[PDB]
Amino acid sequence: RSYPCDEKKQNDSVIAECSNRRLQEVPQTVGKYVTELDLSDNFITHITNESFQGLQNLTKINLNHNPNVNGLNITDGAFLNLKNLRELLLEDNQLPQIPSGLPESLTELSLIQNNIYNITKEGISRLINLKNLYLAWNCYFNKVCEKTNIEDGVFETLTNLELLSLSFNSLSHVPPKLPSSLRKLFLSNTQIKYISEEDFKGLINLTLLDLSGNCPRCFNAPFPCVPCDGGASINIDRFAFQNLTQLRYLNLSSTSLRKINAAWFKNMPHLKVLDLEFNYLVGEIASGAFLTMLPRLEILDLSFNYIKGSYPQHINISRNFSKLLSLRALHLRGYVFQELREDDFQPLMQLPNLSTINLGINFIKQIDFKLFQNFSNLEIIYLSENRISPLVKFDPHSNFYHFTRPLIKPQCAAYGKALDLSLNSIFFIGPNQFENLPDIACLNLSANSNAQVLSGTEFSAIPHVKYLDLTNNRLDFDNASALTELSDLEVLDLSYNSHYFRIAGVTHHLEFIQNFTNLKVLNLSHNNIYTLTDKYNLESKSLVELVFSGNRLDILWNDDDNRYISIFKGLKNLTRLDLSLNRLKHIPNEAFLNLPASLTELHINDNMLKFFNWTLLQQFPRLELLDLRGNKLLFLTDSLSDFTSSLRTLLLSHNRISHLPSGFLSEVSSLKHLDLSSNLLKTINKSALETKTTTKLSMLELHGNPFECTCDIGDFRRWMDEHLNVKIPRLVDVICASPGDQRGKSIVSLEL
Amino acid sequence: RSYPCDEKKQNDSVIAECSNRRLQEVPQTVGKYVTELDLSDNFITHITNESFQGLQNLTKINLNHNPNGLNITDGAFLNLKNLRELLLEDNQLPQIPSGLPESLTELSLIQNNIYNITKEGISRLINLKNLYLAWNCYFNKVCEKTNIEDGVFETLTNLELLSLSFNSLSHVPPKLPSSLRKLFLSNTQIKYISEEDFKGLINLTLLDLSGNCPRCFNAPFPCVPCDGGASINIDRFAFQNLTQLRYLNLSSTSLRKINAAWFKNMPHLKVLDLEFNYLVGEIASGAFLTMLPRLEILDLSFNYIKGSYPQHINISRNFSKLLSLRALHLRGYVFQELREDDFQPLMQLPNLSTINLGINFIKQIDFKLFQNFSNLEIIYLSENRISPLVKFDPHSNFYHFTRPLIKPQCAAYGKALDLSLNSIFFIGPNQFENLPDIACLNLSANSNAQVLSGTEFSAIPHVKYLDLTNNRLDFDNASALTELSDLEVLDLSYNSHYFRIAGVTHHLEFIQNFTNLKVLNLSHNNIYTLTDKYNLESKSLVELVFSGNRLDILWNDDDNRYISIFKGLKNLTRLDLSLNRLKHIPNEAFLNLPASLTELHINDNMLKFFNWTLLQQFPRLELLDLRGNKLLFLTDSLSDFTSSLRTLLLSHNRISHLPSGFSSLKHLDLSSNLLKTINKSALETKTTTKLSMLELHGNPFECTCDIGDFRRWMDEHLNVKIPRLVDVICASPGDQRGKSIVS
Ligand SMILES: *[C@@H]1O[C@H](CO)[C@@H](O[C@@H]2O[C@H](CO)[C@@H](O[C@@H]3O[C@H](CO)[C@@H](O)[C@H](O)[C@@H]3O)[C@H](O)[C@H]2NC(C)=O)[C@H](O)[C@H]1NC(C)=O
Ligand SMILES: *[C@@H]1O[C@H](CO)[C@@H](O[C@@H]2O[C@H](CO)[C@@H](O[C@@H]3O[C@H](CO)[C@@H](O)[C@H](O)[C@@H]3O)[C@H](O)[C@H]2NC(C)=O)[C@H](O)[C@H]1NC(C)=O
Ligand SMILES: *[C@@H]1O[C@H](CO)[C@@H](O[C@@H]2O[C@H](CO)[C@@H](O[C@@H]3O[C@H](CO)[C@@H](O)[C@H](O)[C@@H]3O)[C@H](O)[C@H]2NC(C)=O)[C@H](O)[C@H]1NC(C)=O
Ligand SMILES: *[C@@H]1O[C@H](CO)[C@@H](O[C@@H]2O[C@H](CO)[C@@H](O[C@@H]3O[C@H](CO)[C@@H](O)[C@H](O)[C@@H]3O)[C@H](O)[C@H]2NC(C)=O)[C@H](O)[C@H]1NC(C)=O
Ligand SMILES: *[C@@H]1O[C@H](CO)[C@@H](O[C@@H]2O[C@H](CO)[C@@H](O[C@@H]3O[C@H](CO)[C@@H](O)[C@H](O)[C@@H]3O)[C@H](O)[C@H]2NC(C)=O)[C@H](O)[C@H]1NC(C)=O
Ligand SMILES: *[C@@H]1O[C@H](CO)[C@@H](O[C@@H]2O[C@H](CO)[C@@H](O)[C@H](O)[C@H]2NC(C)=O)[C@H](O)[C@H]1NC(C)=O
Ligand SMILES: *[C@@H]1O[C@H](CO)[C@@H](O)[C@H](O)[C@H]1NC(C)=O
Ligand SMILES: *[C@@H]1O[C@H](CO)[C@@H](O)[C@H](O)[C@H]1NC(C)=O
Ligand SMILES: *[C@@H]1O[C@H](CO)[C@@H](O)[C@H](O)[C@H]1NC(C)=O
Ligand SMILES: *[C@@H]1O[C@H](CO)[C@@H](O)[C@H](O)[C@H]1NC(C)=O
Ligand SMILES: *[C@@H]1O[C@H](CO)[C@@H](O)[C@H](O)[C@H]1NC(C)=O
Ligand SMILES: *[C@@H]1O[C@H](CO)[C@@H](O)[C@H](O)[C@H]1NC(C)=O
Ligand SMILES: *[C@@H]1O[C@H](CO)[C@@H](O)[C@H](O)[C@H]1NC(C)=O
Ligand SMILES: *[C@@H]1O[C@H](CO)[C@@H](O)[C@H](O)[C@H]1NC(C)=O
Ligand SMILES: *[C@@H]1O[C@H](CO)[C@@H](O)[C@H](O)[C@H]1NC(C)=O
Ligand SMILES: *[C@@H]1O[C@H](CO)[C@@H](O)[C@H](O)[C@H]1NC(C)=O
Repeated sequence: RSYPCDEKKQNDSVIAECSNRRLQEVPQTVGKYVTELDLSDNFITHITNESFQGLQNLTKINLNHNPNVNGLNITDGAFLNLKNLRELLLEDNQLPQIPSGLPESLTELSLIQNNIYNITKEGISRLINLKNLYLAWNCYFNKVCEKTNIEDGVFETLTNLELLSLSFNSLSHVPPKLPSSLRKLFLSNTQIKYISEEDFKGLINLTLLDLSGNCPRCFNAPFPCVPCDGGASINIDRFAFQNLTQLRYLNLSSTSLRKINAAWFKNMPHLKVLDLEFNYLVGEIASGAFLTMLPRLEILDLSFNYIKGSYPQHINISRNFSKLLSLRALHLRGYVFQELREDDFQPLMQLPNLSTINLGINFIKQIDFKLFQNFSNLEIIYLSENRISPLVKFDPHSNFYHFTRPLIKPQCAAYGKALDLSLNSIFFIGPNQFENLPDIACLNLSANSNAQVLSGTEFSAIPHVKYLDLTNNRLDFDNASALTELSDLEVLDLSYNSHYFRIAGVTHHLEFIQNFTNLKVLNLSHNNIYTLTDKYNLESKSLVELVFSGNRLDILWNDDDNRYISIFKGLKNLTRLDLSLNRLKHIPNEAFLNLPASLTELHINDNMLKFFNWTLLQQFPRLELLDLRGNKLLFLTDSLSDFTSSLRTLLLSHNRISHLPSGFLSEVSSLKHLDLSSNLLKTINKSALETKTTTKLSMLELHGNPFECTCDIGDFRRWMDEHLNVKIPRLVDVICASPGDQRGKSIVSLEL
Repeated sequence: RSYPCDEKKQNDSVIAECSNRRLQEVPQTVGKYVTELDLSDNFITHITNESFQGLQNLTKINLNHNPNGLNITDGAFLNLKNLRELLLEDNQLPQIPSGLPESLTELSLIQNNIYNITKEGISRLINLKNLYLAWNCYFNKVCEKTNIEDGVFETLTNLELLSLSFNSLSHVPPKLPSSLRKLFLSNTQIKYISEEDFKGLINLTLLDLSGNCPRCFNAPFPCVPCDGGASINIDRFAFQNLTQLRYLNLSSTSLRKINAAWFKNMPHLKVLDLEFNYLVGEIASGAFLTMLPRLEILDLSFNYIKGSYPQHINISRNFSKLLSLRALHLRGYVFQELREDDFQPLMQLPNLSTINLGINFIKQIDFKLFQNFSNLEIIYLSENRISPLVKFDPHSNFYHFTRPLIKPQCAAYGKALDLSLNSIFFIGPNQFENLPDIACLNLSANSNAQVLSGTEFSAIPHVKYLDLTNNRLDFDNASALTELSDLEVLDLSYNSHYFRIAGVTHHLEFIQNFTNLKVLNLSHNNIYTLTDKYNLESKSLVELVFSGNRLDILWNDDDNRYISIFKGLKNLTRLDLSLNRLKHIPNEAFLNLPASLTELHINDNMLKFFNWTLLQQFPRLELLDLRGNKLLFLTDSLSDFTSSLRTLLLSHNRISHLPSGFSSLKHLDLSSNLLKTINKSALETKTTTKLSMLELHGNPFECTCDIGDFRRWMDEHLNVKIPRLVDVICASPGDQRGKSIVS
């Protein structure tokens, strides 16, 4: 049992996870076999060459964010005897300079978010193995440093350097004498307003250039933003990129461009990704000479180029878009326009690989949906945040300018062609809503204030939908025919539906569910279901997972006539059931016994349970996960293993357990993970301490208990050393609440 | 000292407030002389022959919600000869308490289990004017029909108001007293009205038949449509002898057709509710509209046809016959476009002052049509789809939109236009072209990201009250909104800035440009940076709401740049600094708050420190609200720092000691603190009038002999009112928790 770090296996190389643990110095109890050491988010103030003594197998050290919330003091040569050290992360440590005597074995060095104003030869010129060097966020909106001092030729001796990041520094000009090994050069937010033919001298290998945020268009930035005088644009000589023949990635986001010189791309015919977000390029999107110079571009982002105060009728797309033969993804959010016509998108219909069209946040009122049938490989049509109506006729390493998360959930898009119409004005489903759509497999209509009474005919023009997201609407699905035109439906998400037509004796009528042969996942969370009117147990032979949290099972199960005792019983294939957040005080024995026999995972967290009948687990021989967190439980059984042989994970955090019964830390030999964190335990008793057969417990959580650190914590501490297979994570947070002189200390730190 | 009830008076006349007080039985220590006693929301289990004894003068008793049923003995109330008004709501009564005093003018038994309405319970109560029996046999498993025994009401003779709403009745009871003015029959499952149900009720001014055959749209109670698509069935001559009717409620009766004959003999009809029916067809023809020349209020909301989104609203020409109409409610018709053509019939109407078109999903409107009206004051267009123009309580009125459509504070300034919750995501150059002279304008919650530059409002340049709430506006430009010279109220609450520029945002200079701006609300704007070179000068600003911003950041500024940010607001009388995460205010910063202040709120910060001596700088301060902070320190010499302070609110802090000698003060709130005791030294006679209210409930008082010194001071100063005496509660010692401190 290592302490204070959690040691873990990773192929060959053993990692010490030692972060966010309130340490004040480098621990001297780090395993000598450890190869990586994450000491980030602590209170370390001093590093010497003693700090890492006899840790010769160290390959990576992360010291980020120390001291967390005057700088980290690193003595000259502190790291110098670590011969195998490759990666050194020293981010956000308030360093006033580059540490001297860094080891030449380094291939990766991060010094972001410090106060380094001076990049010197003395600091880094001997790091001749360096491949990646991160120096971002150092001389940044800082009254003391007007401009980063880059010693002339400092990087020229770094002949293996492949990645250099200087973003978020007051640079003013590109540093000369960069090594020609450079592949990736990040100069975002550096206050460079002019780029000449000589800035990229000898950089014949460059594959990425990032010049975003120089002369920004300030639109909701998470960092300080300041436009160039006159909101002017970055000035890039015609010939600045003429030698950059390997460039694959070019980021020109937020440079206030109004004009794109076609000649910039002349010698760059393999460019793959071009970011032009947050500029003023509507004119260029219409004439676009540069579009003819990009035969291999795959991703083009032109988002948020709208003209202020403008709402043109139509988007104006140059016919030159038809020259983007390799295009796969087009991002055009925030152009801002009233209607998309068949004709306006003609240039794109020729593109054989175009699979993503992103038109979110354009306030589009009307689209001729049939235009989408005329593409070869359209797979994602993203139209969230527009104004379609019913048709009745921060992390400092972020990519900040690009929409980087999947546009549509991958669980939904994996089914096939995907259409996202969330956050529009589709307040009911018009009879023509889906007319002339391609064969949609994945559909999002979330958050449209949609009050449709579903009747079995609304989705019939797109009958192959497999994943249907209808969350945050006002739908009525009381009709047994609701959604039954969707016979291949697999996943239905009705989370947060509030019913606007409640009829006493009808709502909620859930009969439609029985219709689907292939329905696997159903989310009825936060539907405030407190009444049910189905004659018999609804039966499904397919349903795998039912989410029923945020409803009123407390009312359904307090029914005087016990009508709802059996409501889940006909879910014959169900393995996962979520009954969280249903205000449950006690579940009636007969209601619990009628849960689906097939259950493998049952969540009853965040209720108000004060009683749990453990003996009812005998009825569930497949039960592997039982989640009782966030309740009000006081007692546990002293014979869990008489009630289950399958249970693997038992989660009991945030309850009021003060006592562990004799014979609880077993016998349940199937139990691998037991979570007792955040309860009222003052001690861990002898007898709950037994050892039979093999306590194959491999995770025991205990942090957050008011422990008593007298010699009554001695048993448990001895146990902890007998059973080393049992991991106790976060040992550092298993804290004494008493007596006063032990308070705040780890239960580990007290002597025999 | 009055206990356990708080006993205020109104005439000479005395009222006993004894509600929500955890009482087990009726107290005996009630001021023997009280006229009105309120005992609602308690645990009172029994009312007896003996429960109210010394009270010859009691005119009114309230026993609602006891407990949370109430056992009442025969003749229990007879000893009290003056009783006019008796309230027994939600008491779980199985029967009308027999032998009730004939002195009764008002009786309410709503929300009980009274399935049988007996001549024995009520027939001899011959002086009653108002009787409430609603919510008795309502979706009840044990009662299938309310039984109203024949002629039970016939004798009641002075009865003016009868309510039987929310009861399974199925038929109107026969034999009703002809002195009735108001008859409530909402939600009674009466599917049919005959010629005979109402004949000879010639003094009727109000009839309520709503919720019979409902259209079930978001009801806050159970709702069961008639089977079929079936409307209520009202006989052609049902209202023939109802000549006095002013108020008719037919909401939610699934009407598809209005029989004009129903109105043939109702020359006085004033208010007609037709919400939640199926009246689109009738709205387009409406013969019945010709029969209504005195109607003031017509509600036709939520009559939409399922699944249809017609291009235009189809209003009958017959609407021109509504000569007296003051308000038209047409929510939830659902239509795409409003042209001038479609509202012709209304432009006839000389007194139409309110047009309510909320929730119609309207895409566009010819706004100029609103000029062709004589007396239009309120154009309510909230929850539509207008775009940027370029190139519960059982006494509720459940069906009608009852609150003012627009804040009265806004509407008071003149013609009011409400375009909140539309899609005006920026302000188009044509947004307000051809509008009338708007004085009150609501643009709340439009995701509006307009950069205000001083020209956006030039077509309605006399706006006095502007609601710009819950949007994303940029007002950094010094010209922002300066085309609105007459602006008096600006509400910018919850504005989230989307174009932050370091060194510019927030720039509040535009504020100086107005000579009659009075009220400015910048709450929850997340202001943590300010770029005005000098103190901003307003001579007109009287109230500034600055809550939910970051004064903590502004005031911990290393260069002390924001020390004087409010100083130049020289007329400020009210300042709200709540929810600014304040742990301390620099002495310099506090000294620079306007000397004009009469009212200062710094509640719900995290103040661990307050410099009392600085109140010297505020000779006009009347109210200081320090609630919800973390203060422990009270000065012994408040008198030395202020002779203006009237109200001092200190609840929800951490104070445990009152200093000895602790003039102007009338109201001191020390409730929810950590006071274990007030000591001998903290107390000093004599009365004069001094302070007239002290709050102390929610303190963990030590109930030993120490508290006796206080228990005597209390008796020695009777003009010092202490409320919620029942909640001034012992924590020490073990048996004393948690008795009151009257013991
Ligand atoms: C301007 O555009 C460039 C090119 O798209 C952006 O470069 C990308 O930057 C991100 C984040 O710094 C890099 O992401 C990282 O990928 C590595 C895997 O190599 C992963 O371990 C990290 O967790 C992270 O996801 C990304 O690799 C880089 N793209 C390439 C091809 O190097 C840049 O972020 C944009 N600039 C700004 C300021 O947004
Ligand atoms: C259908 O459309 C809705 C609405 O556009 C999608 O909801 C959005 O989904 C993602 C969840 O993956 C949410 O993004 C998350 O944002 C937080 C930061 O606020 C961040 O912590 C997460 O990493 C993630 O980026 C997004 O907030 C949410 N939008 C709303 C309004 O809730 C939904 O996922 C779409 N459905 C399908 C099947 O794709
Ligand atoms: C309604 O319930 C469904 C089903 O429980 C929720 O969708 C499921 O959400 C979880 C994310 O909590 C998904 O599991 C996650 O998947 C990712 C990616 O493969 C993995 O990295 C995570 O660690 C985790 O396993 C699960 O895939 C997804 N199921 C499906 C079919 O999409 C859904 O989000 C709920 N909706 C709302 C609005 O809450
Ligand atoms: C301008 O438009 C906005 C949006 O319609 C108005 O906000 C609305 O104002 C009223 C307060 O007067 C809120 O109604 C209240 O609802 C609560 C909770 O249900 C209820 O307890 C109160 O009795 C009251 O009826 C309403 O919630 C609020 N709407 C939203 C979305 O916040 C605003 O008042 C209008 N401004 C002017 C100057 O008229
Ligand atoms: C932004 O702040 C303004 C000014 O404080 C808020 O309006 C003010 O709000 C209070 C209601 O909390 C109004 O007081 C009420 O006056 C009526 C008079 O009929 C009185 O009966 C009530 O007891 C109460 O005192 C006050 O009139 C009103 N001020 C103005 C100029 O209208 C406004 O509500 C804030 N906006 C938001 C979204 O919080
Ligand atoms: C039907 O409409 C009438 C108004 O015509 C409502 O009667 C009012 O009810 C409220 C609340 O109970 C009282 O404060 C008013 O004084 C009543 N008006 C009159 C003129 O007496 C009645 O509430 C409506 N019915 C329902 C169920 O909403
Ligand atoms: C389209 O994609 C296919 C599959 O990756 C690729 O083989 C082909 O070259 C692409 N067409 C282009 C780039 O025009
Ligand atoms: C379909 O796309 C092709 C390009 O391959 C184009 O020639 C044609 O005009 C398009 N047809 C329609 C109806 O838009
Ligand atoms: C269910 O929907 C279908 C089609 O709208 C209709 O025929 C049927 O009457 C509906 N059933 C109910 C109970 O409303
Ligand atoms: C499912 O729904 C369709 C359409 O309502 C119907 O034809 C079919 O018989 C239903 N099947 C089952 C098993 O409910
Ligand atoms: C039942 O559940 C399993 C997943 O546990 C799934 O493979 C299977 O398809 C489901 N059975 C049916 C009949 O849908
Ligand atoms: C729990 O369930 C068992 C087994 O069915 C039953 O015998 C026992 O009485 C239950 N205990 C309680 C307290 O309900
Ligand atoms: C309109 O109202 C005014 C004042 O309230 C009154 O003089 C006039 O008679 C009303 N007109 C009607 C009821 O037709
Ligand atoms: C204005 O209203 C009058 C009725 O007062 C009507 O006759 C006329 O046609 C309306 N004019 C316009 C332009 O709508
Ligand atoms: C303020 O707005 C005016 C009018 O639109 C414009 O001339 C000026 O550029 C703006 N000033 C600033 C500092 O943004
Ligand atoms: C209170 O403020 C006055 C004026 O700034 C100052 O003299 C006094 O020292 C202050 N007291 C404390 C405790 O800060």
